[PDB]
Amino acid sequence: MNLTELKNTPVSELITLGENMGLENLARMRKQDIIFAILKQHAKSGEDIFGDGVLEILQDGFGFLRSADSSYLAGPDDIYVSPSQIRRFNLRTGDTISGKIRPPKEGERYFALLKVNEVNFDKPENARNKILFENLTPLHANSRLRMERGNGSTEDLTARVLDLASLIGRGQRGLIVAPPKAGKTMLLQNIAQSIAYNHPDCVLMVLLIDERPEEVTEMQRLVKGEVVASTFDEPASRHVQVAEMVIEKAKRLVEHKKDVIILLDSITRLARAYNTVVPASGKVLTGGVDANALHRPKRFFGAARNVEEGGSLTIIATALIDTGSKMDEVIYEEFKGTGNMELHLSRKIAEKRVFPAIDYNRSGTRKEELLTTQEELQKMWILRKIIHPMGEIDAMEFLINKLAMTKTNDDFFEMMKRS
Amino acid sequence: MNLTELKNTPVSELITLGENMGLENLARMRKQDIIFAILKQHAKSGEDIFGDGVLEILQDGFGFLRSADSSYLAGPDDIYVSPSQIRRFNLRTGDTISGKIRPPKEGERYFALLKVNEVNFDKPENARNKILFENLTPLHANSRLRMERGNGSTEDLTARVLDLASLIGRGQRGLIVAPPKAGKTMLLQNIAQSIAYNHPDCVLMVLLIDERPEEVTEMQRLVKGEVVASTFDEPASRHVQVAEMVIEKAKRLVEHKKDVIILLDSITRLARAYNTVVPASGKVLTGGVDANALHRPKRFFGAARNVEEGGSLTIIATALIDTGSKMDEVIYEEFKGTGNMELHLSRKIAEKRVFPAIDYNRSGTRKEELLTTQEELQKMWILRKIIHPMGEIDAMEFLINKLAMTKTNDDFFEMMKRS
Amino acid sequence: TALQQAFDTCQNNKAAWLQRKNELAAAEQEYLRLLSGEGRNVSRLDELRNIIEVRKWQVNQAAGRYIRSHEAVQHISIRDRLNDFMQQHGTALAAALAPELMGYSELTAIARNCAIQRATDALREALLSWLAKGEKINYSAQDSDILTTIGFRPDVASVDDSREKFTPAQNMIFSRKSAQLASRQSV
Ligand SMILES: Nc1ncnc2c1ncn2[C@@H]1O[C@H](COP(=O)(O)OP(=O)(O)OP(O)(O)=S)[C@@H](O)[C@H]1O
Ligand SMILES: Nc1ncnc2c1ncn2[C@@H]1O[C@H](COP(=O)(O)OP(=O)(O)OP(O)(O)=S)[C@@H](O)[C@H]1O
Ligand SMILES: [Mg+2]
Ligand SMILES: [Mg+2]
Repeated sequence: MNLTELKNTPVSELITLGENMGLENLARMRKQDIIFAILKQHAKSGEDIFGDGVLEILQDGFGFLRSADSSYLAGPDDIYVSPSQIRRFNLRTGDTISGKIRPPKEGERYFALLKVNEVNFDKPENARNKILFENLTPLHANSRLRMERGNGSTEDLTARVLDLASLIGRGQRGLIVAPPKAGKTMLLQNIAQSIAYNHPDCVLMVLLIDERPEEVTEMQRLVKGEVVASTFDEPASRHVQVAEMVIEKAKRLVEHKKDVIILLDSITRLARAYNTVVPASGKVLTGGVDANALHRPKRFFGAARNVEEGGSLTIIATALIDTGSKMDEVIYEEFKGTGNMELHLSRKIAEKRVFPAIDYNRSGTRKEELLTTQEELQKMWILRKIIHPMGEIDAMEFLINKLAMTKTNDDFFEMMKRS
Repeated sequence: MNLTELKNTPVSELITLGENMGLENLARMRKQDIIFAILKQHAKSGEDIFGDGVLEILQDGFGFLRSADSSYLAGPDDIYVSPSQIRRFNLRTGDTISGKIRPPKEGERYFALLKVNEVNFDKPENARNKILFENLTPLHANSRLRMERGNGSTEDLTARVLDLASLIGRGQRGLIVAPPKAGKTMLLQNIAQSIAYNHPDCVLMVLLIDERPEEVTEMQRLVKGEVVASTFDEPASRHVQVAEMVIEKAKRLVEHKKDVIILLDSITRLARAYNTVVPASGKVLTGGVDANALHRPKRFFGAARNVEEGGSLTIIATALIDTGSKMDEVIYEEFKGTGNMELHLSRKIAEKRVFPAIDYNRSGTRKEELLTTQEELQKMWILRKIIHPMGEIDAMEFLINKLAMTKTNDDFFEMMKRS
Repeated sequence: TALQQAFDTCQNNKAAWLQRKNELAAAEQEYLRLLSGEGRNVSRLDELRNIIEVRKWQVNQAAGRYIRSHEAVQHISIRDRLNDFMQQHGTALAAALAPELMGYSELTAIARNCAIQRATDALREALLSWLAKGEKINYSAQDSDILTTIGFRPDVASVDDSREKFTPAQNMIFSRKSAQLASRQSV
């Protein structure tokens, strides 16, 4: 069978399956221990079995094949990858490997692979001849990524607001900054649902840094696309390595002319984790952050681009402000002008409880002409001109009042232009 | 087989040539590694190979030779330069060197030089007998550097406004002060187009600091002169390295009575990089900037001068204001009166989407009498007198209307004086 | 041979404009077909909206270029025919308008312009009288066949597609979008 087939199963189905087959004790072990035990037994049974995962190279060329189902935790369930095939088939980090797998040899704690027959959703001989991600020439985003579901849902209005606030482009790089208790998580879920409901073809990835577990469990039961989240219990080293794994996976997927969308929460937390992990370079700036500490998050955030021949990587990240710690302010200042998309949330809008708490006047998208057709550029320009002088709380009140009564964005535009 | 010509060709042709030359893989690594493999294979074939580039001097004569195609990135494609050759032909940083190149022997992995056959686009013997840029007496700018394209296009309108706002000549030291999203990028585009179109003789180079990769690609694929850019992904050390390389190359070129033009975007980002790379001197000013940290950028911006002996060096560096970060206006205060030409842009005009958004009253040049003639000087004087009272938005609307009515600058002046 | 150059350039402009209208109609039809289908290709829908907008702009520009080319070829034909007819009958034409003509022969600039204006409005009422009695007018043989090939006036499909104007900002943004479309078609 496939490893993901029995790894994703609940603990109750796994316990019943382990007891039915007849292994002695199964109660006091983790997912990984039970999976390893049952897989070892099925290996000594003699039947042919398969395996799945994504590849990683250690500092000494040692290959580990993780799986995204288990939130990329490191354990013996990860598949052995000897240097022989990492050199023979020139694999690298972020590659997905599937094919014949091998029981662990006596003295080896890791299941091995006999051979590979499917890599990166393509035949192996074609996957070898590709183009490196950094060898591609970036572009401005031109393919519109509409967020309005059009089903007339209660939460869809929120998404509609974004379609009026800041444009979304395929392969665009963006930031949404918000103070605590402003609705970041709800907006992230709305974005994920819109992606899964309007553009099922594009690959959707959600990443959560050191988030408390209940929202994580909500994400695994709310978003159609796979979500990788590490709780704050795990150390910062795990945070940075899982971020590197996710970005490398996205780069490898984009290498095959496949659209990839990444939702990040939060980039400030990732920067803090990197500052914790990266050794001090002797130049500590204000806020107790190393000069080279923010270099890696800048690379991660700037990996988003749009390619000539096809494929694109869209990254939307959240940055925390007004949290009381001014090192977060320093991080936000360092990330002030990097993103094409700039969206702002404020506490004062959320105090009056109108949702989404979007600051319309100071939020926008640069180079938006290439994204959509002109006539709605003038429509949104008229709307922005008539909403700019008046206050933000009243702006949200007016927008929700005149948007709830309509049906779609074009209906809103026609209703506003007739009046 | 020139190294530069194979660098110009895209990656696909490199991979095709490698496959045709009996080289395996060479598809999942960076451009520099592919070029290194191709050059090694060609050297093993036995034919003579030659190259070119720009010199760099390390702290102990460990000389390197970079290429402007790769934005002066340190990679395997760089060419070794021994101290013996440096002491023999009297080289220094910024020298343009072309000649024979040598495959590496055992123990080293960098190409050497068999012999040099062109230094600074000149015979090596005549290159040694050149006066330093620091020993050349500066003067005020004499030759006017007209920006009017004259082809009767519609974007040239912006360039025409330049000829009405601030005169630019050979050796100007100019600052473009602008808020975010005011038209800096395509104003620089128009300036570069005018330089490459009206003045093909002068050397034009565009330096970009911590700019987004898409803007870098847009810059490279439009301008005629060679362009160098470092994205925000790279650390500030590379920003400093690239700026120093550009200024040294410009000094070496202008030492040969050449006209060099540099466009910098932005001097604020370069100042930030110098501040975060230079060790602290124990005296920090407002905004977290070290006292001597701004000494280095000023030198870069202080090289703009008109050499009496021959040639000139013009620098047009843009500056950011009203960005919400105190460091930016601290740097602007430290750079207020240092430049002899100023071009002020305002977000107020750009809000109404009237372009170019130029604060005409604040923008100007210093002692332009040495640049232009007299009768058109009084034409500009009376134009300024009649455009002084009304506000900047009304002034720009009137200016663009009148300029669209006429065809050329002389036609505009005659239409203004006849009415 | 300048007349032949104007003629075949006008023919090329006609062909290009007809072609552009052809793919504009094809794109509009396919967009409407996707609207008819239930399948939600929303990304393809926005892409098709962009395509139809940029191709409408291209059709407008091609129609305008056709209009200018047609005007240029008609002006060249007028120049040639009027020139040789006037070379034929200039003695009598100047005899009819002796005063102002020989005044322009030697006078001040303002007086010369006044004489030209008097000649022009004299021929004004002459031509108005001729067209008032209203005979039938025909071309000249070679120009007759050329201008029957190109027609008396450009097609109404060429004028109704140029009745709308574009601001220069729209002009170069649409040029960039058309270049991006060409690159996409190359892919
Ligand atoms: N569109 C929305 N509709 C209804 N309730 C919303 C909406 N957006 C936010 N809320 C409410 O706002 C509150 C905060 O939501 P969260 O997204 O969890 O806040 P947050 O931005 O994640 O800040 P943290 O993570 O708690 S520090 C909750 O009570 C939500 O129910
Ligand atoms: N001459 C012009 N003609 C038409 N549109 C213009 C002109 N100048 C500016 N614009 C518009 O104004 C904006 C200028 O964009 P950019 O020049 O990229 O901004 P910027 O000055 O580079 O600041 P950044 O780097 O984006 S924060 C775009 O939306 C352009 O469409
Ligand atoms: Mg949250
Ligand atoms: Mg810019």
